[PDB]
Amino acid sequence: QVQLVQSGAEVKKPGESLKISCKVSGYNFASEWIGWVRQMPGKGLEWMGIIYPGDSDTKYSPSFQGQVIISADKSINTAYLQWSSLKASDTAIYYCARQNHYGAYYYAMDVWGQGTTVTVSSASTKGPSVFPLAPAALGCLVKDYFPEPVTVSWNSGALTSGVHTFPAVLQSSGLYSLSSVVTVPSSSLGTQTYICNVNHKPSNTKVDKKVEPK
Amino acid sequence: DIQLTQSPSSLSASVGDRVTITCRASQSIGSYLNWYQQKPGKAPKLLIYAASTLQSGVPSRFSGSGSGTDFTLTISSLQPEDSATYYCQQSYSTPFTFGPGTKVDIRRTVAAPSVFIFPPSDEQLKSGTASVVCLLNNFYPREAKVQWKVDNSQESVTEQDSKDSTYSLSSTLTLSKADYEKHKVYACEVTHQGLSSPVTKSFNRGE
Repeated sequence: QVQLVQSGAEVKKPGESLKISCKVSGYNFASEWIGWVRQMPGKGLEWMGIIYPGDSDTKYSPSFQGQVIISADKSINTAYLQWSSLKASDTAIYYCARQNHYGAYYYAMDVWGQGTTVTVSSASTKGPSVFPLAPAALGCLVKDYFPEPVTVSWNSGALTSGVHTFPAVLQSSGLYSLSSVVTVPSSSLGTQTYICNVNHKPSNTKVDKKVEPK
Repeated sequence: DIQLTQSPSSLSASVGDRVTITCRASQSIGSYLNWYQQKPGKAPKLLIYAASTLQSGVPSRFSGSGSGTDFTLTISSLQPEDSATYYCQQSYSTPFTFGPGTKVDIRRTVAAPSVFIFPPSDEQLKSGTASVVCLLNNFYPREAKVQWKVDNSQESVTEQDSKDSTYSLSSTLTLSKADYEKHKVYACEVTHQGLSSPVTKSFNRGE
C-alpha cells in the first residue's frame, strides 16, 4: 500500500533554481531512508544520495555534493531535491525511491516514484496542438510542443489494450511531436466513443480530443 | 569509489530460454548486491536484494547468486514481459553505485506489419500544415523500410510489447497546406521480411 508520488515535469532556463518534491504515504516516513536516483537521457541509473528524514542526516555521492541539496519535511511526509543554478547537463529524469533496510544492514530501494522529467533549456514552453487520426485503428497526433514529456491516455484510462504511444521525435523546428494510436473492432466505430487525453505538465495544458471516422 | 560492470550489455533470447547476467565489482562486497528491472517508460523495480534474496511479488523464475566479486542474475524461463533493462547495485558502501545495465530483448516468430494510413485532419489543414501518417502495427523484427511516393519525413518506433513481443512503427509525412493541395495520390510502401511482397496503402484526397 506504500506509494510515492513525485511532482510533475518541469522546464527551467540554465542558471535558475529548482525544487522537486516527492510525497510519501503508506509507511512511517521518518523511519526509513529515502534517496534520489538520476537518469540522463538514454543513460543508466545514477545514485545521487539519500536522507534519513528522522534527523535529516544526508549521504551524498561525491559527484553531487555541493551541486545539489537533499532535504525533508517530516511534517508532511515529503522529500525534496534542490539546485542553486541548473546546468544543461542536469536535464534528466529524477526518481524518488525509499531505501528499505533488511537484516551493517542490507539496504535496497524497494519502492519507487513515477519520476520527474526535468528539461533545462533557454527555449520557452509550448503547449501541444492535438489533431485526430480519423480511421480498425484510430489515434491522436500531438504536435509542436516543448519540452518533453506529454502523456496520452484513452477514455480516461478505460482503454489500454492495443494502445501504442510512440516516442516523440524532434522536428527541425526544435519542437517535439508524437502520435498515440489504438486498435479497436471495426464494429465499434459507430457505437463507441473514443477520446484521447493528452497531458502536458510543462505548459500546464491538458487536452481531451474525441476521434471520429471520416 | 566502487565501479561495477555487467555482461553482456545486451542480449536477445526466445520465450522459455534460460538467461544469466553477470555483475562484477571492483572490490569484494560479500553479498551486498541488488538487482533491478526497468521496463521502458517505467520506474525501476526491486527484484533481488542481498545477492540472492527474492523480493516479494517477484515471479519465481528470477534467481540470484554469487559472493565476493562475481554475482549472477538468472531468469529460468523468459517471458515476453521480461524484455526489459536490468541493473545491479552494490550496497556495501556509499555511494551505492549501479551497474551499466543490460538490455534484454525477446526473439519470436517473424510477424508481418498490419499497415494503416491516416489522411490529415481538415482541422490541421486550416492551421497551415499537413501530416500524413503511416502506421505499421505489431511486427517483428524491428527492421522495416517505409517510403512516401506522391504520383521531409520522420519515423518513430515503440519498444518490445510486454505481451506479444512485437514492435510498432509510425511514419509522418509533413508538408505545408500549399504543397499538399498540389497533388492527388498519397501512398506509403512498406517492405518487410514477413511480407512476401511490398504492401502499398493509399488514399485519394477527399471523402
